[PDB]
Amino acid sequence: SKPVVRVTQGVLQGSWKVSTHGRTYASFEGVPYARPPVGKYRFREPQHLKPWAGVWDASKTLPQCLQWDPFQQEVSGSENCLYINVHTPKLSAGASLPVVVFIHGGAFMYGAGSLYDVSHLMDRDVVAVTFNYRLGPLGFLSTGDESAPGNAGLKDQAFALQWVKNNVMMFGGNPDSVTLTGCSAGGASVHYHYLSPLSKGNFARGIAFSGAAFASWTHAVKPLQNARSLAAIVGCPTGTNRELVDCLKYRPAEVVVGAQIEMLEFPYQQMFTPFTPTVEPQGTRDAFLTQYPFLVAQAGGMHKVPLITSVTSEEGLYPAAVYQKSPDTLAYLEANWDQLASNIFEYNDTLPVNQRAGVAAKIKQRYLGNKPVSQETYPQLVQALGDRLFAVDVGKLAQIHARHSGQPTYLYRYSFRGEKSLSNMMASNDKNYGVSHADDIFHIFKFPSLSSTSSEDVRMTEALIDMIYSFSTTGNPKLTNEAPVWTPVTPGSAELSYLEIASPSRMEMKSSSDFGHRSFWDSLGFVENENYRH
Ligand SMILES: *[C@@H]1O[C@H](CO)[C@@H](O[C@@H]2O[C@H](CO)[C@@H](O[C@@H]3O[C@H](CO)[C@@H](O)[C@H](O[C@H]4O[C@H](CO)[C@@H](O)[C@H](O)[C@@H]4O[C@H]4O[C@H](CO)[C@@H](O)[C@H](O)[C@@H]4O)[C@@H]3O)[C@H](O)[C@H]2NC(C)=O)[C@H](O)[C@H]1NC(C)=O
Repeated sequence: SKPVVRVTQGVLQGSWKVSTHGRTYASFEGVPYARPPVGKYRFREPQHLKPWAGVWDASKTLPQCLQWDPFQQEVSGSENCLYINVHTPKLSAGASLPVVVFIHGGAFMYGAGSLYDVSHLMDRDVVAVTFNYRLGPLGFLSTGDESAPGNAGLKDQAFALQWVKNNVMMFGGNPDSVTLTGCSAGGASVHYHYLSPLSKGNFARGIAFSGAAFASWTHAVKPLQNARSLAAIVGCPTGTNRELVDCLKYRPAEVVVGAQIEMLEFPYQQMFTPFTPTVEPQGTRDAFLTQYPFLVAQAGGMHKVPLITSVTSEEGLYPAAVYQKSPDTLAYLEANWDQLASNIFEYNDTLPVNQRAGVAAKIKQRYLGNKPVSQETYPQLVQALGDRLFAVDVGKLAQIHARHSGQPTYLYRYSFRGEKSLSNMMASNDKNYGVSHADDIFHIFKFPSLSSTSSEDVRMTEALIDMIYSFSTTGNPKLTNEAPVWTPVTPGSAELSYLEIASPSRMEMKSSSDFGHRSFWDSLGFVENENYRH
């Protein structure tokens, strides 16, 4: 007899699944949490879902949000994609389990909640929650005015957190013990939820894996320039912002999503998108965010709940791993370094054009010693990209939360290299380039063909899940009993305490005065964070 739950909008029938270690759990997939954002509701904030008649089939995951998938080089999914997936080993309203919510990555351009299998997590007494939010121009169009204020896809997320608060009890989750977690755009997304009034009081604690809302690729400074370009590529007449959004509302969703890749200086190898979170205009009704993330954070405006944030030793394998796919790509980066530095390091909009030559030469000086880009300099290219894109702003996230929150704030550096890496998928080889962006996450979740059953990988899976469970219950994150105590970041210290996770059996407390080599990246004159003005 298949598992059944009533939620606010009606009755769900799910499936019975098995955890990694042979335990039964209830799985409810393809649960709608919002009206389909279709027709006049393309680009608009999520609308309330009208209750459904009869029993809704929650046995299968439903379509991912319509997206440019750069790995498959196609448009895939559907406009009808606002689906949540809820997994419980205790299907009982009185179970009151910690709730682990996961916001997927994909640079706000691609991905899906349904790619992340919760088999490992279901060997613990938590409810796991994955979900879809609108992506690319569908999720993040902005004309910088009431026509398209921006952040639709973050409003989808907030709406999903609101849905979890109102409905997770029926799956045996404690709404008052939600652990909000995410990776890449999802980690940035967790940080965005700390900053927004919309998500205040809707999570007890956070984990931002390899992502912060302070990172340039997570934030659009010139949305109206992006919207006009998209509209022009698609043959929409330029005139009023009203006419622009109206023409985009009536073009096929597939034409609007696919067109983004044809924009001028579109991210090299399509690993990021200009359709990202932005600052919504002043006086926007129920805005997600009306001020630049750094100014909200430094005013102490982040929600006062604990935080784990984290990076891997070779973060830059996103995107640098895709550079190994074609053997011509490193030679192309060498030949065109001066034009493409502002691209791959994502300061297209936050540095004057006349300053690009200068900054390009400083980056090549600092990390490559001015050597040509090649297989020999690949590791330094990876460190450079990982520092700029992920590690620096993860360090600022940890420090600024530790500084303002009055709450335990933890940092980890993951340097365990297991059987498999995300580099395998992105490079299409089995070469070891170190520990990629998301190689820790691929131990918590099963991602298609990036799951291992080696003894050492299985132990890391247990350790990282013990980190989430211990953080969600006691509040003191602990991977193993033998590990030295994980110390929080000291409020107001120039020094950042982090757990260095070399392996499941080897981790110790370390310290950086210059996390991600911030002193270098802060000195290049990017109009970001400490240097931001209107
Ligand atoms: C990265 O940063 C760089 C540096 O700022 C950005 O580069 C700017 O890119 C924009 C285009 O996105 C470009 O703007 C064009 O400038 C020209 C000035 O000579 C204009 O001719 C051109 O106008 C057309 O396009 C507009 C929309 O982009 C329309 O609103 C306008 O009506 C024009 O439309 C005509 O032409 C189109 C085809 O182009 C046609 O289909 C229409 O029907 C119509 O006939 C733009 O305004 C800037 O010049 C660039 N600046 C520099 C210095 O290079 C870049 O956009 C950023 N990229 C990302 C991804 O963020």
